[PDB]
Amino acid sequence: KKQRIDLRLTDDDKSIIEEAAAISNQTITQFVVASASERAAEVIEQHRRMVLNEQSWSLVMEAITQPPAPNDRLKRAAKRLQ
Amino acid sequence: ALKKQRIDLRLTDDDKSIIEEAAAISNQTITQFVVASASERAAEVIEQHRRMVLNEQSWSLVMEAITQP
Amino acid sequence: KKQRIDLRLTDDDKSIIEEAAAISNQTITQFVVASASERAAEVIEQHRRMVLNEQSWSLVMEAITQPPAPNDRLKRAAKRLQ
Amino acid sequence: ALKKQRIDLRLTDDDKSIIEEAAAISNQTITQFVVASASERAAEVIEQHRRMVLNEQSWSLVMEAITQP
Amino acid sequence: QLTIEMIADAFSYDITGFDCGEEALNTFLKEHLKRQHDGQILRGYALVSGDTVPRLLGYYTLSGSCFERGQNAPSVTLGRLAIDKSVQGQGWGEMLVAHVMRVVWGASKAVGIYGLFVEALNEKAKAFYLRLGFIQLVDENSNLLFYPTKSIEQLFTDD
Amino acid sequence: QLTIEMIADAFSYDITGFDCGEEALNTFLKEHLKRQHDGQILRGYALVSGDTVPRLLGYYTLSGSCFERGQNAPSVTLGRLAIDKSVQGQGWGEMLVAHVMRVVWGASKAVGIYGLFVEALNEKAKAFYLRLGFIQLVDENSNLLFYPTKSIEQLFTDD
DNA sequence: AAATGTACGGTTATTAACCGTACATGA
DNA sequence: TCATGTACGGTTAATAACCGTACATTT
Repeated sequence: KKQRIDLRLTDDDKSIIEEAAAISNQTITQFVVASASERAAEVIEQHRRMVLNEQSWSLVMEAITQPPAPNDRLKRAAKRLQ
Repeated sequence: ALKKQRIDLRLTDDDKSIIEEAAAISNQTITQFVVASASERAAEVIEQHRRMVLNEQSWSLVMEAITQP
Repeated sequence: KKQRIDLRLTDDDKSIIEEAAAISNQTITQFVVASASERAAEVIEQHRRMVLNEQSWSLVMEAITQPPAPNDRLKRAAKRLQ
Repeated sequence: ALKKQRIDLRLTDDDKSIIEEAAAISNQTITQFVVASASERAAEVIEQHRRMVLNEQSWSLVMEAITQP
Repeated sequence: QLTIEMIADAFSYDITGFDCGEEALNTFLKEHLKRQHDGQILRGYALVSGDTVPRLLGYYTLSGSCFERGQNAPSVTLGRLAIDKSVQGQGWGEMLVAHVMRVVWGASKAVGIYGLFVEALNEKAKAFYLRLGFIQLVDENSNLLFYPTKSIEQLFTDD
Repeated sequence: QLTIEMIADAFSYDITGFDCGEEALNTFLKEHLKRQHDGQILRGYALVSGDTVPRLLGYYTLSGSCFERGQNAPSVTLGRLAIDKSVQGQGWGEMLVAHVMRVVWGASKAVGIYGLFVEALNEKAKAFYLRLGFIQLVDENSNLLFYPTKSIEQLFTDD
């Protein structure tokens, strides 16, 4: 526990956080860290998980099993890289 | 409507790293991401607590009604 | 916060509670009180709420709209009460 | 296995009353109701954390794979 | 000289040697009612003797309840009911049930209450309440019995 | 003398006056990449100059991902990608995409990776990736484009 | 004798919530 | 100028976890 987060907030946000933490039988820091980190995991999981419908899934499977050859513009970009 | 109040959290390296990068993914400062996550969780807890309090008081009416010496 | 609860428990139960509280970023007392009171509210609401199916609901409605007259034995029980 | 360890909780009158009366409804002593509720909630948190840790480590291999100076 | 009274704050009753035949209702007396594990959800009434320290020979617990269609309507539920062996087979069990209906009757005059529910663990309990006029419910609610308030109204006005 | 390197621990780059045309990608640079808000989920690479203090004129972020049918298969997703206005219209945007696939190709040699996903916010970005050979998906996934690893294999093998 | 459920109070090491402080940016 | 996001460290009042203690059953 060697890190830290400093915040400025309105009286309204501070007040409702203080009272929801008291209702939850939690310190302010526990309530805020739990709210932010649980919400972080939601953002992160939406960022890595590509839920594909069956048509999009089929297009990916077609690209995997029958891969196209790179076009002229794309090969030209890789030569400047090299 | 100034941000005249303050809060500092001391946390682990993993807690801050997942919060930092989730704010980066959301393209929000650490302040927005954390304070918005907490307030909207706070409003949910208070609204639920407000319903439960009035529900429990409603149950206490029946309790007093069947309370006869 | 003037009340208290004292517990005896095995090393196994105590250890897994200590480690689940640490994972949850919670004290032992917060984790235990929250676990017990949340399960209490579940027990209490299941105890007072009678979810009736459509046949049972109709039997209750029939008893309410067309109330039976108390039988002789029930009438006899209220006599000794008075 | 003996019950050789202890725990004491300081709590509100409302938390203690709802715990006492729910234990009364369940016809369990306060010790059974409290320790059983906490210990199976603890096992759920331990199980979920173990899956989350192994999932996160799985994601870290892909992270290290795309980490190239 | 037995009397029916409410289990108040003190609980200063002689419950030594109490036994009702079912240890579950016995342990509930020694480990819950005597600790005042009631007042917010459970309300207990007691069949007590006239001794210098009143002895407890019976009790029941009441709780506010509601029944739903799955609308919502409030009711009262009789939880546990125990009669000590010393005074069994003399009608005190049904007199307690009649006393249960009386407080339900009194409660219905101040708040809306449509009837009295009871859960019959086994079928002997079902036969006990069916005999007093309770209506048994079906399927998922097959261990629930119901008696409407209007029938209770009849019982006490008539007598 | 521009070079592509990975944004390491330090981030000791001159980003003063950086402007890609879209402020969202500018603020993401000053408020996330510059604070090392990366390393665990987001991995950043940088197009840097050869000055005595290296200037940053472009960047992209990569993240491990997976695509599912709703089976589960792993992939890599290109998040943000920005090119400073000073060096726009010179092909550096496509060279960064070529460097992305190179890292995907390098990553695919050590772990299973089936391709590269990208989310096209607007329709210009969609045209940009469609032009490079990306395959656009449909309906709910209509703002995602995909390029398989085997096509990336052909591109650097042949070159 | 030993285990156990319930019950009360003192001790101590930990820390949450403030507060001062600092700097750089944008209104 | 002022509001703001990010950042570091000290002070103090509050208390979580513990331990001893007690008593009445139950084995």
